[PDB]
Amino acid sequence: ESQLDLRVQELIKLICNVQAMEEMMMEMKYNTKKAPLGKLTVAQIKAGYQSLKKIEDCIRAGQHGRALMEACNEFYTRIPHDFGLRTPPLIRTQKELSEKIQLLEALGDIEIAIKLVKTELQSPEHPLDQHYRNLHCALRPLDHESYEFKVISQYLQSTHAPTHSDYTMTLLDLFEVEKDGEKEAFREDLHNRMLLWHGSRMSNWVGILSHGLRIAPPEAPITGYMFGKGIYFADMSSKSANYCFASRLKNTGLLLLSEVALGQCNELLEANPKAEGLLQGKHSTKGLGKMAPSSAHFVTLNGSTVPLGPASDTGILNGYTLNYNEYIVYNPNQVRMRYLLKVQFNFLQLW
Ligand SMILES: NC(=O)c1cc(F)cc2c1C(=O)N(C1CCN(C3CCC(F)(F)CC3)CC1)C2
Repeated sequence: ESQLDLRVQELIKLICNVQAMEEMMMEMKYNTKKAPLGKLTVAQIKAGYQSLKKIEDCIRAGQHGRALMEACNEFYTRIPHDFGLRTPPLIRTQKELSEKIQLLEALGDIEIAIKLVKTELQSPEHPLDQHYRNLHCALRPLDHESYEFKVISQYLQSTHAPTHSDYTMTLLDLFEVEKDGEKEAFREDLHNRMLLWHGSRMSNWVGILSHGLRIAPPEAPITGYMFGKGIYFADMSSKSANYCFASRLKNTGLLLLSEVALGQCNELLEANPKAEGLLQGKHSTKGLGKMAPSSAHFVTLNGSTVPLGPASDTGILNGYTLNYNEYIVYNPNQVRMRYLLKVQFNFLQLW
């Protein structure tokens, strides 16, 4: 029997679910059974990015005819997909491109996550405890009546955007996070330390809790990244929550809060995929949203600023304008994961 707190057992059982990783890949037309992750080569994955680059080139230039169809055939050649019967579809928009780009990263990530959940040959220990141990990340459940849970719930509820009205969120449980090595590596020296959201797909959490949040790999096409290749956070809960991709069938998602050492922000009104180059001494990029929590409402939690809402207009306006801030850092050493929220999404049927 498991020696873990019951709340941790449920958390672990949820994120370590292998089926759920298979099903997420299958949704992106990758069959892990027909094509085991273990057989992908480094060079195969590199060739796949190479073809996604040719696809991106076509798309950015509005070329949807023959050059695009060949680039897509070359992509499907290099990366095995499973379409059931149908004609492999053309990769035509930014959303479909970007799904492919994320797919490629998840192939290596899911492969390592599935190795992580392997229990030892001999061991009497409950598998939950082995899974938990293998993450190398302490997850400490907090009581609902505690001050910290109340503050986090306010931050969750107060910063749910008024324009994300398709669901509410309930906080089911809150875990304080202590990832091995992160405290020692953290840029404790940098000013402007903020506690910020990061939402992600259920199958990504094994990789995040065992590796921390990572920048995208060198070979991925840069021009999909609106502010460069770093780690992205929101100060609005529902904006990160949108990246959980919860659904009615699986209405449970996770949100991560991290202390992020922002230092001096390079504040940018408009997207720039070359944003990291623009730093010249600064430490992060802030993409300037129209709406935002105001510093008058801010509290602190362990010396990070917690930007409580509600959001209000910031007088930023433009071309394109960001709805809400987002923050980017370019080294994991500016991040220290701190709370993980287990969240019930309640979807609404509105018209
Ligand atoms: N995950 C978050 O909580 C989050 C919060 C924010 F405020 C903003 C962002 C995220 C988040 O994950 N972001 C990702 C979403 C996906 N993009 C890229 C889109 C282009 C690509 F090529 F496919 C790579 C992925 C990179 C940024 C933005």
